[PDB]
Amino acid sequence: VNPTVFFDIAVDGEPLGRVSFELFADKVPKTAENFRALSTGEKGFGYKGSCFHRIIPGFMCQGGDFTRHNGTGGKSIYGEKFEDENFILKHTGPGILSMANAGPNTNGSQFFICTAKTEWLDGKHVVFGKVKEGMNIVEAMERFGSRNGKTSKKITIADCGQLE
Repeated sequence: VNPTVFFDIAVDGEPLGRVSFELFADKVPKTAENFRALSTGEKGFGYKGSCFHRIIPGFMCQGGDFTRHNGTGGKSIYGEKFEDENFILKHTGPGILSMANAGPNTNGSQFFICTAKTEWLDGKHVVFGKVKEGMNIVEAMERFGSRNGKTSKKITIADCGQLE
């Protein structure tokens, strides 16, 4: 019953591949629903065409700022940054999908995909999904990041939506 969504990734406009995610609506419904709705674009805005603006190899790939494209923007589907739903799920290794934020109860649209275990983030960032297929595509993306997070090529969500 948990929804599956996909991102089709491009690198400087060239197709790279598809990453799919299981979203844990059973455990974090409000947080899963935000991401799913942003991924389909059914509210009139969302992830399609946005970039991964911060990528640090061995740590994580961050995206979801579809409004300012640099980590200063993004918005939820709810009309105003939302609460940390719960911290049931932990940052237990590569593939974990988690909400970026600006402190307690400030969730918008930005997220990260872990490429390692990042337990120091437990209790600070709401984990709400996990890569189901295409972790190799995330690994290929990661190689275009750098120590300070700046990417050396433009990493884009060329298309996205819900699978079934």
